[PDB]
Amino acid sequence: MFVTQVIFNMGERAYPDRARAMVAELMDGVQPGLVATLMNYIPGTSTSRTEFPTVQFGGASDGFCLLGFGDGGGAIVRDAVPLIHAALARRMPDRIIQVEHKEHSLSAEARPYVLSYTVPRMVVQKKQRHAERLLHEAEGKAHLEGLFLRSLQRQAAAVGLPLPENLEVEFKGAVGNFAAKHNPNSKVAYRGLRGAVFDVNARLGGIWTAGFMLSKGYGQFNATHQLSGAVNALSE
Amino acid sequence: MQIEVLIRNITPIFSAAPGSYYVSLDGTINPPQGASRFPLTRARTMTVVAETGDGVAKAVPLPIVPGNTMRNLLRRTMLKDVIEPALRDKSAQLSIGAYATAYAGNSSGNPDGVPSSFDEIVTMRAHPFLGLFGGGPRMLQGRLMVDSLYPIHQFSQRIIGSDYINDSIKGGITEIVWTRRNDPILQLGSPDDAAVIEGGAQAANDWITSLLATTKRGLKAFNAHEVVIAGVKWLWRINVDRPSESQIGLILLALNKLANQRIAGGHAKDYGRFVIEDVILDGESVWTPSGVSGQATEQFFDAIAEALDGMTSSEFEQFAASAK
RNA sequence: GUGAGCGGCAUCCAAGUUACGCAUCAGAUUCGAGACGCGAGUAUUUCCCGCGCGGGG
Repeated sequence: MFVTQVIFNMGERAYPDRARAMVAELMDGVQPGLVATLMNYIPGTSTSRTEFPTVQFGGASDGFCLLGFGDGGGAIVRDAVPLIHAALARRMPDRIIQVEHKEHSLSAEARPYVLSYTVPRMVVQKKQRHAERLLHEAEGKAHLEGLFLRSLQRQAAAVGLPLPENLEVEFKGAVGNFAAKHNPNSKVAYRGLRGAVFDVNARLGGIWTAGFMLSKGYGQFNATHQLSGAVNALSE
Repeated sequence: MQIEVLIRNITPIFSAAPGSYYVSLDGTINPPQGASRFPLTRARTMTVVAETGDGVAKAVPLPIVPGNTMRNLLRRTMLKDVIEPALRDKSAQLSIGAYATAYAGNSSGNPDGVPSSFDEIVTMRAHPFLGLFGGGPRMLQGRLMVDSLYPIHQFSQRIIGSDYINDSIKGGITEIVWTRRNDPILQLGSPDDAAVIEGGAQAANDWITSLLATTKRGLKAFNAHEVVIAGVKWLWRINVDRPSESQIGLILLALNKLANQRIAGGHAKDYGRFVIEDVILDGESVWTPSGVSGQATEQFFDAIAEALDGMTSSEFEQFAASAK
């Protein structure tokens, strides 16, 4: 029902993957339970869970942000943020780290017409053949709409939010593509989409997640702020 | 002897009504639960009966300044601006009990409970100051009646009368003022600013962690308070029970020097500033652009001057003395 | 056929007259509606994971 978003103001835009790597690195050894809980690890092992992650990372314009889902997510972010703040203060002795703590109510109500919803970061590259299928809407709609529907239903079930039984979505398109890597020296990269616009006949309150593999910082979007239509101020 | 003072305030008047009333956004009094809620400080109001061009009498709230506040304002203005310089010229020192009694009507919370000798009663009542207010350990009835600052309004016609109907205001005269409280944490962006702070950025981050961990109070507070809007005209009514010339002159001097004092509340925000527009003495206007002056008022000023240049602290120390 | 049998405590009457809950008290001091929402990325891989299928950069 409640989503907690915490932003650490480091002063520079850090990509979410390196952010998660470094926050893992800072908490090595001290308070192992916090590390296991924050990294989405099975108790007793360091492996991650295939299930939807309750721990969330995102790329803030001024830094990186922690997102908790549900009471468990809220509780973990609440007892976690002082520790990561202390670690960041320890590592960066000559910079002030600022913490912004804001909560979003999560609500999804139906609506007999559609609204323009978009995201900056979709994980859509599965096969190279499907990548060229985006020229025709009909061929590429099936897997994209299926991905959106499954992502929405699984995140709703994870957060326990009621959703209508009659959601239909049609895709519009994206702005461009981008490449992302595990490490700067890694030779493995994936393709995402920026401005992937799709129309849904329902309202989405608060911040929302779509796609899969979200903990590394993909598929987060504030649907509520997008409805304000502040995307007009994009020019040079 | 009735005194009516036409007061126009050039800054909002803020007399806080006791109690934690809560407001939402867009100024809804006592909002339905669930919406955002913030503590609102309501301005002091008195319910009065008035007919709003309907003919039926009904009780409606009216934002006023309580009469006790105006009485204390008159007392303080008189003391600071008239009596205290007179005592300082003669280098006469008031005892601590005398000072407390003159400034709050009593030197302690325990009244004496016994009456006064007649000579002492008349001596204290004939005094230019103590006669007006009275008080003391043994209770004394002052000569001064101070009424509340009633705003001239369609709700005040049944109270003040139709004499000042030309200055009435139809709509409401209260507004909500919103205030914040910002932490220093937001305005730190560089350690160069924090060169004045102990421990530097490390200590600052430690303090912010303490704030997020165990403080909850904290230095962040969004709140609001209701103020009476500026420019509304007020009527102040003062009555005296058979005064001497010196007491009337003292009251007139206090009215002359009253404009230098605020009415109530909002010292930080310059609230309570006013200008005395018209002073009426027994149905006759004695006010002048300079102030309270004229041939009809010369005798009062002469009498109060003759009382001031020859007064001492003996009366005050006798008045404050307790018989227990 | 009980020392039984028979037998109004009843009439009339004022609790009333005078008296002040009143005198004396500052809701005052402090705080910014101004900050925040991915506009910077440059392409093919493995031990194990939920379990043919679903997955970890």
